[PDB]
Amino acid sequence: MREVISIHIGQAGIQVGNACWELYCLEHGIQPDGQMPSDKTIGGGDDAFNTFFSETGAGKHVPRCIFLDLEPTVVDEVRTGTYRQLFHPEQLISGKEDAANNFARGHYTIGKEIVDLALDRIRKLADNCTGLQGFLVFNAVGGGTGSGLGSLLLERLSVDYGKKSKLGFTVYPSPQVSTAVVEPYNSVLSTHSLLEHTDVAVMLDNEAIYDICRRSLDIERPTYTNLNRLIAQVISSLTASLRFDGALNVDITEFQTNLVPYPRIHFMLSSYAPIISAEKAYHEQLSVAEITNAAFEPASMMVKCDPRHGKYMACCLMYRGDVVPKDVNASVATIKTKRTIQFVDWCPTGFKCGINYQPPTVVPGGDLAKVQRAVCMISNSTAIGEIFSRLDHKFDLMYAKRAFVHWYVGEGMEEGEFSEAREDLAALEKDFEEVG
Amino acid sequence: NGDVAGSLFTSTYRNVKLAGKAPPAANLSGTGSCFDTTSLSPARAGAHKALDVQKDELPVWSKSTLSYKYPAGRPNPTGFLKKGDGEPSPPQAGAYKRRENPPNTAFRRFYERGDLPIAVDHRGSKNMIAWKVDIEKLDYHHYLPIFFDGIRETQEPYRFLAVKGVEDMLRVGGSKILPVIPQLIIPIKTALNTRDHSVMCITLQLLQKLVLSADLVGEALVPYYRQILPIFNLYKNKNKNLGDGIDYGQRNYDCLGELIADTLALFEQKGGDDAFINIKYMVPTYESSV
Amino acid sequence: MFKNAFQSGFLSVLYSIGSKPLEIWDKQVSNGHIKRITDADIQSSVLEIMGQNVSTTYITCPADPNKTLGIKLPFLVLIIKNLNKYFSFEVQVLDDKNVRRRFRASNYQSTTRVKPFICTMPMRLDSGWNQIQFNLSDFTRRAYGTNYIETLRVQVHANCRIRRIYFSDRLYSEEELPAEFKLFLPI
Amino acid sequence: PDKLITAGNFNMNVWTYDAGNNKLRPTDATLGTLKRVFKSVVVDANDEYAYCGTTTGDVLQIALERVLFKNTGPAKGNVQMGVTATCEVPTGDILVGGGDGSLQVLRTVPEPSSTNPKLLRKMPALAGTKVEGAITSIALADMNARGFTFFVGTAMCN
Amino acid sequence: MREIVHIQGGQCGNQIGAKFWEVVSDEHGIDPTGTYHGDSDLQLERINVYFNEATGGRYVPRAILMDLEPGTMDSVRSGPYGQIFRPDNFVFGQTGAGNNWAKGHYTEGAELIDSVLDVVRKEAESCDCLQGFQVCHSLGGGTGSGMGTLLISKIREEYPDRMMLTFSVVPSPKVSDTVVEPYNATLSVHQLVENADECMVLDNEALYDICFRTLKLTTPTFGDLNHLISAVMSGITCCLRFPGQLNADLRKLAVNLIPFPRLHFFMVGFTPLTSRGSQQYRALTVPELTQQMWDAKNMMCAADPRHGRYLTASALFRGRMSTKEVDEQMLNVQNKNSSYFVEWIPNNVKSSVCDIPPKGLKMSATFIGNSTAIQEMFKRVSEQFTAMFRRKAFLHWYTGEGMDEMEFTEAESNMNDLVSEYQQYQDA
Ligand SMILES: CC(=O)O[C@H]1C(=O)[C@@]2(C)[C@H]([C@H](OC(=O)c3ccccc3)[C@]3(O)C[C@H](OC(=O)[C@H](O)[C@@H](NC(=O)c4ccccc4)c4ccccc4)C(C)=C1C3(C)C)[C@]1(OC(C)=O)CO[C@@H]1C[C@@H]2O
Ligand SMILES: Nc1nc2c(ncn2[C@@H]2O[C@H](COP(=O)(O)OP(=O)(O)OP(=O)(O)O)[C@@H](O)[C@H]2O)c(=O)[nH]1
Ligand SMILES: Nc1nc2c(ncn2[C@@H]2O[C@H](COP(=O)(O)OP(=O)(O)O)[C@@H](O)[C@H]2O)c(=O)[nH]1
Ligand SMILES: [Mg+2]
Repeated sequence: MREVISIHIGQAGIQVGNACWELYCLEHGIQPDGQMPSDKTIGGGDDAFNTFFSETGAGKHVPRCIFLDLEPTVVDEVRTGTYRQLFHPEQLISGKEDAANNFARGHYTIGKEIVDLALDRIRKLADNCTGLQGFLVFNAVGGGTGSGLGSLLLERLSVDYGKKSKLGFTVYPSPQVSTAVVEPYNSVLSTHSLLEHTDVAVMLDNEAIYDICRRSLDIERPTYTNLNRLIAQVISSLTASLRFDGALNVDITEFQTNLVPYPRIHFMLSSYAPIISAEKAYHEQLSVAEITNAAFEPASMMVKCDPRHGKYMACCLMYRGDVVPKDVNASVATIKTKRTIQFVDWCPTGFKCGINYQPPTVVPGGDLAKVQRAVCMISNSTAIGEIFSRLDHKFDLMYAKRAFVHWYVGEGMEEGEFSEAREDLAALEKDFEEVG
Repeated sequence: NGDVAGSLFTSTYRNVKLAGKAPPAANLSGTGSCFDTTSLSPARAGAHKALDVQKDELPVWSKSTLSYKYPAGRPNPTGFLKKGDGEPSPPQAGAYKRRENPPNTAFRRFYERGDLPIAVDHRGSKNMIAWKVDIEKLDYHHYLPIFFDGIRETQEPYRFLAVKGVEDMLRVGGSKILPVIPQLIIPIKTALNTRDHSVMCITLQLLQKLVLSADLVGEALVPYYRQILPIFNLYKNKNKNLGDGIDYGQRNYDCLGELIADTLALFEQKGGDDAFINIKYMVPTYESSV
Repeated sequence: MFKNAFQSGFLSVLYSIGSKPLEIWDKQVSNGHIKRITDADIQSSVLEIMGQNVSTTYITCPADPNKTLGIKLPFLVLIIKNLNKYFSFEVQVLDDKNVRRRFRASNYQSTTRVKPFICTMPMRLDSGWNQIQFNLSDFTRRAYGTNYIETLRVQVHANCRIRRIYFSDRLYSEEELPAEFKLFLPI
Repeated sequence: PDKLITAGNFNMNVWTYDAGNNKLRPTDATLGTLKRVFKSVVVDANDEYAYCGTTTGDVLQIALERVLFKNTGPAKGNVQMGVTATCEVPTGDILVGGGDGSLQVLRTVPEPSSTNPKLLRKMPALAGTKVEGAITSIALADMNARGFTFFVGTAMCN
Repeated sequence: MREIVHIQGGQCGNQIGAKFWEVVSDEHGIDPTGTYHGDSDLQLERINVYFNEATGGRYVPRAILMDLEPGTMDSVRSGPYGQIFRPDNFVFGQTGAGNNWAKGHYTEGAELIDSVLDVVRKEAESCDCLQGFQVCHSLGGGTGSGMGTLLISKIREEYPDRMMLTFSVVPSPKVSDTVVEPYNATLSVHQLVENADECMVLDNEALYDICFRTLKLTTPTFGDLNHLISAVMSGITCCLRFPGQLNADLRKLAVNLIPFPRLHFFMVGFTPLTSRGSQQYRALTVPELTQQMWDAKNMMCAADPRHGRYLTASALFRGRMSTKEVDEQMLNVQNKNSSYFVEWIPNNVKSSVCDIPPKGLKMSATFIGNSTAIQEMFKRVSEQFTAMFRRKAFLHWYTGEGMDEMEFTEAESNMNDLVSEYQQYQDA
């Protein structure tokens, strides 16, 4: 009834999907072998996994997801890993050859011949859904697959549905830490196609989350799995209101109505709190006010943006666990009296709050600890234009010399794509400015 | 009349969630995930089952009393006497028993292979159909029987797709429908032969839509009454006797006792000057509505 | 097998170029031999099978019996060299009714004779390399007046040199074919 | 004798007394979107299933390894004034007495639903009777000749 | 006679309706099974105002439960008092409201009203003398506002003579749980003014204070707030249900409170309200109940009476008392605070009285007041609306349902016209 379709493209997408589809199968008691035991059943009950699974004719729960990739090697690790009895092999789509960090190879040459089977898999998976809340894309801007595929995918998806809503969770090239040399090119190229097609698009980067895991959890040895775990926790806290009960339920339709005032402006920040180890939680009480201050702290964001250089066009809070509405109403009042946080004049309101009674779960062997509360903060603030201007600068600093342009012009592209994406980014920055 | 596409999901939810009512027990053997194609069973639906009653449970006829009495008990050594001693109905036939409806239809198999130009259209305000091509230029001879053969389905989204398929093709059909009638009788009869209320209440509304979809369909259907009315004769008198209780359920179409009366009136309406006798021959309780 | 897969424009079952082309094929030789050699006309590898007693040296598409090759694409195309010898091949078909027909084409035969389960027909091969296309859905309609559903088994007998076996789903032209799915005979 | 279950208005918990300190840790009950005002609670002989009456009239039986809920209550109806005085007969069945005088016997053995095999039935009712007034207390007396004699104190002081 | 049908729109409206039907079901002493187990005959004399008979001596409520996203309707069905509703008095749709008043009132509302009207007609005809309607809105969400008004407009053009109530919960002036909330408020008001006869306005913020100061509740959940809305909603009708030395039908409350057709936004309050400690010391007399009700705190709306004057008010007592006391109490209050009333209205309070009190209490009362203080509430919203509409924020959603801009401009002007009328009769 309330189901989502979760795509994971590229490597980062299907890496974070490992954590996501481990967290879900653990939160709902599903064993790695498709089926949950007979004990966890509660008489007659559904819609607890319907959102993230489809029950087969007998026993197995197959996840309603897709793992698309052009590098065979990660889909093979998934096929051989412990979570292989879960996925029916026809879900994990692979390819003999990768894009090799070329947006052209992703969007014009190689993905053009596998979008057809991707769309057929999506057809077969979305007809199975009675009430489709939406597609959740897990792109990874900065790689060849991600950049070209997610773009071509969204073009086809919008020409098919259009009215249906697409939410994306993209990683963005961090300004300081960057593991590519041409990635400004593909970021600029992906944005022009995604803005016009996707309907909401969160943004996050590895730098902020490294910092978060350093500050709070105090881990001197972070790896990509630590970032994946936090992304999975954020998404679980988000899709709670769809798959659970509690005061002030939240559905994607309303959530996107009351956070995107203008068609263009939909990029938004993210934040999660509390995020601590076991010893820390042992010396704490974790009031709702403490958690909301932690959430609204700019250092706890998952994107290298400063909100105090902009205002808040709106925001959104999704609590979890033991919460009551008076506490949230008192915390928002304190925050709106505060002065460091700005709000644009034309939104005297601006806090969509949701609650639910299902506490957050901890994955054994993970990094977080058990808590009775949690808050995920999502805000559409006009300050994010700085991480767009960074890449706007970088694109032309490289395009002036026209380095690496030969790859793109030989792989079925020309020069005009760069200029059109440049103009689009300039227009986007002008639009962001216009709202002051 | 009213559509059949929307009503079904809300009805199933109201029945299973709101009341403590049962699905009840829709067999999903051979069908796994949404990706793996099912293994079609060789059985057939609406099939009369053989008599299972034992050998001996059949009473024997006593020539002396003119009565069927059960045979006496053979002795047993464990049950021996001790010191102290001072002291047939026939096996009913499954007339109203829901036949077994396996998922081995042809619509499911064709949809699995992906040969159908249909898809679900979630972008609408509700569940709608979305055609890959233009309906009014399809080959009805090939597609329309396939869509009727999916009415018997109960697993989602097959039954929704099948009902919505016929519902939309009958609107734009027109003259293209009349020559297809001889091929629609078998799936209609098979859907009715299941004795299941859900499929029966659906196919009766589709049959109404069928006679209304075009002209001259009535006379053309008339020769085929001998193969579709035999079930009408059963549930013609399945009604609810509420007395003073107003029937809120009238909002949707669930009462067969009048879903059949409306359809028979419609048949007599369209069949011409001789449909009444062909009806009265199969269902004797019928009364001319002209 | 090949069920719940994706067949939309092409489906290549055999290709001489690869680490192991007879992945799914079973091979039975009695007085013959199978190998992969570099052809001269089409300067690439071709998998050749030869030997006496055509009816005994062959390769079946499904690895073993009791396992079907579920494939629903109408057109079937082979790329074969004509060695001017006895060559034949057979394809089994499932009709709309649950009956398994089978058609075979032989170059040592001169008359077609429809039968309840079999349809033998001659084949007029050209000289050297040539691609042969079977409608495989007009054939069932023309022979038994029924409809094509899906192929079940394919089998190719001796005295031929195979390069490509693929289902096409429609008659593509020499232009529309990709580079791998065509005959590029060099100088 | 180290764990104990307690029920109330909109809450059920199982508390275990820790050995290292003077603390006792609770574990809450997880029931699917059910809000029931539990009144009486009984535990079987082997700590398998906790039975709990309800003002609605249900007799919820839950497992106790994990405290989640299993079966709703008496089929073929529902107790009139809510379940008030509940007790267990050693044979594994439950005596239930509502707030109207309905005293009945529910045999609680996990049964499969006849029509839908992977589903359970509700608790049937072996015997039933009517006494004068709301039932408030039940105690047992093992006669063992035919059955058991239960002393039943009703709100009407009978 | 005087039977009344009850509607519940939106999630909140469906939730407070779960209490209103739970409180009343205990008043007349029926069970969650729907069977009657009271003791007196007054439980049965006018039971037909709220229930229809059922087979086997059961009573089911004359209620309608309308809301998209049937997830909420599983909740109320699963509550301890869900088993009394007829499971076919449930109209719903799988698609969401999304807090977009447009789709709740243009696209997905038009798909259900034809079914709802079928249901309300069915049990409008189940009443011998149907008194009127009453709903439960939430002017923030899209279901309550969007569907409610569209439904109401339909009823008005079908049952003009009858009377329509509305227990609409207004948005909060300080608190805004949603963001497009002022859009949903103003657009609904453009419908209510011409398509209603009495419209109580209630705000959860004042419900939090009342639970905080008076009731001394630590953690007021939404149940307690709903527990208060339930309390008053029962207090309005005890005349229709129970004997009374001066009974007050709803139509005579109307004519005594709305001198002009448009000034039909009321202000409500309940009494007695004490904690468990104060209950031991306070004594229950007419004086206590009238000073507490005439206080500016018991007003469950976010409006200050002292910033206005009561055009008219009305108090309803239930509990065996003396009519003389309540007759002079409303006199004294009318004398002292002569600035808090008007001059062209000689006596501007009506003091009804009932003979049967609440279940466990012995004296109780309910305050209803048509003051010009409410004009503050509409003033506030008319800014938050004109704030974002000046910037056309979030408006693209509303154009997405065939709407236009004229609809807003007309809607806003309707309130500015309205609040202007509340000033004319407030000569300060
Ligand atoms: C010993 C004693 O008298 O206890 C009282 C009591 O102390 C007080 C504090 C009660 C109590 O109310 C509360 O504690 C409360 C909590 C949250 C929100 C509102 C109330 C009481 O629950 C409320 C209850 O009152 C009723 O039953 C009313 O008739 C009321 N009933 C309900 O709302 C109700 C409905 C279903 C199930 C349970 C209660 C009512 C009011 C209007 C119309 C019909 C019914 C009674 C007498 C008491 C308790 C139990 C403590 C009060 O409530 C009412 C409405 O009577 C709170 O202020 C009053 C003053 C009472 O003195
Ligand atoms: N947060 C997080 N980021 C990751 C993870 N794995 C990879 N990334 C980042 O993803 C980006 C590269 O994405 P890829 O998917 O490998 O590139 P691609 O889109 O597949 O393009 P090709 O390499 O040509 O196939 C790099 O910036 C990685 O740091 C992960 O597990 N967690
Ligand atoms: N008294 C009370 N008010 C509520 C409750 N839940 C929500 N409200 C308010 O009702 C408004 C939301 O309306 P809602 O019905 O959920 O959205 P809709 O479906 O689009 O109409 C919000 O202002 C909520 O704060 C509740 O449980 N009790
Ligand atoms: Mg990559």
